[PDB]
Amino acid sequence: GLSIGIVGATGQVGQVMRTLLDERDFPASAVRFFASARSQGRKLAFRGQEIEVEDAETADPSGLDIALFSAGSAMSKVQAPRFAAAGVTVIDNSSAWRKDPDVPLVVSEVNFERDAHRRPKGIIANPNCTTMAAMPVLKVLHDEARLVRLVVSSYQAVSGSGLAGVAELAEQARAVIGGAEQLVYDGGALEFPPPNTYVAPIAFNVVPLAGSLVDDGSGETDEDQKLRFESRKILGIPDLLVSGTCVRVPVFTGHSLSINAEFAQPLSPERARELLDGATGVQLVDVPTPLAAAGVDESLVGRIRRDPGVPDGRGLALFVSGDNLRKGAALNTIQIAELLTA
Amino acid sequence: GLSIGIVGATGQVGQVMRTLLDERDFPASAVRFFASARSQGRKLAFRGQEIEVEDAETADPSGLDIALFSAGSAMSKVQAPRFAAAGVTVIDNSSAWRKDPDVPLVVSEVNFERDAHRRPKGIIANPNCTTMAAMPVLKVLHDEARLVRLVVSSYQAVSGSGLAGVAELAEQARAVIGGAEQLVYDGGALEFPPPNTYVAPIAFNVVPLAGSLVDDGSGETDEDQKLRFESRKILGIPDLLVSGTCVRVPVFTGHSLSINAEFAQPLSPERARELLDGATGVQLVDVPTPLAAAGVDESLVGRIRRDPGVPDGRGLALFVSGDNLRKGAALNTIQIAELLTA
Repeated sequence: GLSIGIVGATGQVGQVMRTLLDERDFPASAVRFFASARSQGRKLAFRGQEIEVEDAETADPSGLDIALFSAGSAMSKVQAPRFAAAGVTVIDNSSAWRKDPDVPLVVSEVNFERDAHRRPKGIIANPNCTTMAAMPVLKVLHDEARLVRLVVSSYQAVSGSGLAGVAELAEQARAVIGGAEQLVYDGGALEFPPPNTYVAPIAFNVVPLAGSLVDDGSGETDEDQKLRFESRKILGIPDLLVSGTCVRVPVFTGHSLSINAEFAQPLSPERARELLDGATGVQLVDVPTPLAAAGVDESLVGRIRRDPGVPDGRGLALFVSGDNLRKGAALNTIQIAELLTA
Repeated sequence: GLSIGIVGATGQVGQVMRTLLDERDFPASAVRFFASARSQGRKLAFRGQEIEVEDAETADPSGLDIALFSAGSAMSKVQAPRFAAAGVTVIDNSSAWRKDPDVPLVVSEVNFERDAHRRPKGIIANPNCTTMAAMPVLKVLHDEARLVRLVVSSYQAVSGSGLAGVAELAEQARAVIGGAEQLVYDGGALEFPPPNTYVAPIAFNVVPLAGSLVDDGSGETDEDQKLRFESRKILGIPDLLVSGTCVRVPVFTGHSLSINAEFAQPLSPERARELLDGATGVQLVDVPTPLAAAGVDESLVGRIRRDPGVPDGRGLALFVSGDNLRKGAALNTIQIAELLTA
């Protein structure tokens, strides 16, 4: 019955959107693909036929029920309203609409019922991938005990930066692997291909800098701040206290978060495990890892401990890993599309 | 004038001890090396001559002024008292003596003057490498504002596990690098050499598990707990609140820490930078990385921000990287030896 479009169909997220529409048997009677000029004209196979890659800027959106955007914020600022004007419900995987009070910022199993129905601009915004990984986990704990403060340190995979991050990690690793053991005694022993995407080499390194420094005197990047703004909007906690540090690691796909979460009443590790074991979009594991998360749908959560720095057992430390291309981007937009058409 | 010994001279830390004794022109008129049977007999070059590798268990310690141990805790429990009995001041890089109230646990520029002189057992304990990286930084901030709570998430290099960790990371990376991009869509796409040292693959992964689970019902590992016990003893803050999560990353050498530190009075990022820029054993940088830290002596510190989850500007978030074989192990023992013989 449904007509679906994918805007930005050739990028990594677009590819995963395509794979998931197919794998999840999304009941779309028509599927359309869009990219930008010079990518358009080409056809891409989808379930037994070849689909034209149309021009997102100039193609006619009429007829589409839902469009999944993963084409950057610039494209979204212009095209999402154009599509919505043509009657299309837009689900946007970009930062363009996230701060707009008339655009719900939705994690499918968290705040769909609460926020998704109120969309006067015809747009639903897809959350930041790093934040998204934590949301199915934190929602469950919040409902139980009321979340009041987060400390977060992330371990972010390079596919977060698109193909460019993947290529930068791969080319560096390939160039230096031959002399790798020398890095044990001298981090400058080898010749790394010059970094381009990242501020330092990423292979065999960690880089505590993701994004642009916000012009607010804070020293925080926009990615650091997304953890604050988006957790607040998604969980419906306008005054949530959040301190996040986004750190890039040499992992291809799978973002991880070391989370110290404080609640308004005591919440034990045993009780947190009991609640998360049940939970939608969550899998309880002893040691979450991004390799285990990459290619699967659920947020992996474990290493749940009391944080003694919070009085009276109101604080936990826990670790989460999640696929940043799947739940972190493509999958969530599709789950929203599923709930919209249930 | 001085007579120095190195017990465990053939391991990674022993190698760095040897390199540094040479590079730092340590005024030892005699240098002796020790390992265990089957490593002994061999000679190792040191500054213009070849030194016999003696048997740590059966050799006679008499004559040595100082012995630097990096031979594990089991060996230390027995041999450190034997050496101390023979009049040797023992500086031990192991966990054996760290919890002993009659053994100072010393970071050279932090608590040497305060604690080192009181050593009734003839032993000074070298701190955990992960904790050690943070100590020259936190001491300076503590002196200014009084440190009261830490949250810590680490990014720990594999040389922390000796040659075995280095080899496990190298062999895995070499085996899978050919098909690496497949990990973007499926973390289980490739055949990793089976892990042995770590609970999961380490190449292109992160593994939130370092050490043995403590039999105290906490869910914490012994490495997680070292951040609590050792920070308390080193900084002289018996009731310091600490929550740490130790996470292994695919880095050869260089441990990193994302630290959220709370003080008893307001401490601004600007003021923290002013204090650390001066500081002994510290280098202020925009983006600390373990590749930059590996092969150098100072703790690299930056990304200093206010943590808004702490009222009234009493909380910071900051990031530290430090070489775990140098300051984290070998260098600190040598700096203590230097201060003992100044």
